[PDB]
Amino acid sequence: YVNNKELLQAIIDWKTELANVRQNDTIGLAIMLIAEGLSKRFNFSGYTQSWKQEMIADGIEASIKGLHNFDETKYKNPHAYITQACFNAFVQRIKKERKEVAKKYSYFVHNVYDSRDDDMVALVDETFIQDIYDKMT
Amino acid sequence: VPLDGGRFATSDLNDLYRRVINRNNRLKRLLDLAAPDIIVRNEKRMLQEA
Repeated sequence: YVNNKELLQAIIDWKTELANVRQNDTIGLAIMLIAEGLSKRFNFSGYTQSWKQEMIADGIEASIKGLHNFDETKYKNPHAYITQACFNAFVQRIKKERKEVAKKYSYFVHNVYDSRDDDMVALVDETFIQDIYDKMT
Repeated sequence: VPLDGGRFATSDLNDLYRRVINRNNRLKRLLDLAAPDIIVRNEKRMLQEA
């Protein structure tokens, strides 16, 4: 993607300026770049475009705010910094959404009294078993 | 959920709504941070597509 070194440079420079408002966008473009490139990692990029959009949204904001604090004397690389930052942002988002739709399942399974006789047994067990599996976590 | 007997539907409207509303707040929030305008452009785009 992008030379980690030049990013160190730009961020050192925004450090120095913040020692005085905005920041350059070179580093910001690179952030978008790296977020979207990680998105194509193998554990993710697996299920759902729609989610993935919001995921990356999360991660981007997270990196934005978290750039505020990045030492140079230690952690001589900002690449991995933003990498794991977005990583955690993503897992946060996905857990939220997973248990949301889980909640939906839970609400569902608590309604079998609709109209008359002749119910079903096959499906209900599966909503149940998922609504259990997710709840295991 | 409709739940009106049989298999159950998902009434997926809210979802869009949900994600839609989501981006909106994000937009503000990121404007609230004085974000690099390139990415504010990006979020405007996300909102419009939503």
